[PDB]
Amino acid sequence: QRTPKIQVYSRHPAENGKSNFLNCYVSGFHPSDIEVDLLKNGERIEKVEHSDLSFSKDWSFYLLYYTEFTPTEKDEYACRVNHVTLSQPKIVKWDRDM
Amino acid sequence: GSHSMRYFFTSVSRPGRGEPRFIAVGYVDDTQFVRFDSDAASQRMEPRAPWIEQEGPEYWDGETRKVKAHSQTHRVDLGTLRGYYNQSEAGSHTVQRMYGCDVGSDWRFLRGYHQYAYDGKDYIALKEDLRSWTAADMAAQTTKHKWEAAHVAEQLRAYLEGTCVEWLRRYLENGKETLQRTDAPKTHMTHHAVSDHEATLRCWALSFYPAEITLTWQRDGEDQTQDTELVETRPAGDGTFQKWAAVVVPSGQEQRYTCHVQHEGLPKPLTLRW
Amino acid sequence: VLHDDLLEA
Repeated sequence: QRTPKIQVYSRHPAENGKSNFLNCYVSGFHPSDIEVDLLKNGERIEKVEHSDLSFSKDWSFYLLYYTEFTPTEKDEYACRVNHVTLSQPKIVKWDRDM
Repeated sequence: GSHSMRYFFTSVSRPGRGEPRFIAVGYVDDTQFVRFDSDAASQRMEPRAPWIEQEGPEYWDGETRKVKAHSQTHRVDLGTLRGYYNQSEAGSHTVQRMYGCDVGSDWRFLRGYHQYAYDGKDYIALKEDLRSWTAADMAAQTTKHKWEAAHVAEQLRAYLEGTCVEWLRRYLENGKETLQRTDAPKTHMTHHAVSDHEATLRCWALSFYPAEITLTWQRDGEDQTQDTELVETRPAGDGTFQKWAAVVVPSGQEQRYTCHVQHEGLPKPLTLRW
Repeated sequence: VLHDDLLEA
């Protein structure tokens, strides 16, 4: 079993008050069954889409989850992932410089 | 530059009721352009790029037929391999397939491939010569004997050298607006202080395609890998890609370090300095 | 386009 790597990032350069997209890219995992949520101040964001399942040369899967969002000063955003390899959900906070 | 067409297939067995989950996707280079999902209502092959949509109903009839038949082979295999490996009927298992073709800058056949995997490990693979097989264990060797008796390799070779290359060529022409366009990385550098002694320089490459790209640091004109970090290439979500490379430096010595970007859409590599 | 037929393993 291979546990997922996680990146959480915006599609475009982030500016408080300006429209954007929030990404969570999960990769490197196996088996393919996975549970990914986007969080706004700790609460499930609801209208999230994801890409079609594919895999890399080592057979490990990757997905993109995304929705539109407009960041602000006060709002915090996060990706929450559960997988068979994890005994508890991994939360990764969005850092706008990563 | 070089191009490829590549299909990916995943089947996941569903213990307790019914047929496996089956997802197929197709790429030209780093652009997805087709998709089948067994859970989807349409039960058709569906378009995922605009240039694939000028194919007629006969294309989608044809690809739907084939991809469904693909799906049945995989279902059968999951049963077969479970036997091979003497595993219970109780667990979920996975088969994965990719095959496709590379061409060079002249659009001529360069190589093709057909790889097959069980529960995420090599099972059997067509060798570069397209005439012979790599089998990873004795189960896989039994499949090899089968496929050798049935002349599978010859059938795949014909497809991989012929129809794969032909249709890749068609796709490249039809989608020229985007598939033959290279998007050079938009680059910048950022600065972030950890203490009074130490700072991090981060080199950004944004909005580029294809995905292939090299970021490197130098100190005073010499390659440095120590005290650097390089993130996996990730998708922007609009068809382009992002990456960054960072290095830790003594505060005040920023000017010593340079970031070097290679990509198909820059005629000469770029150099960035804080 | 896809290959036309996959033989079982």
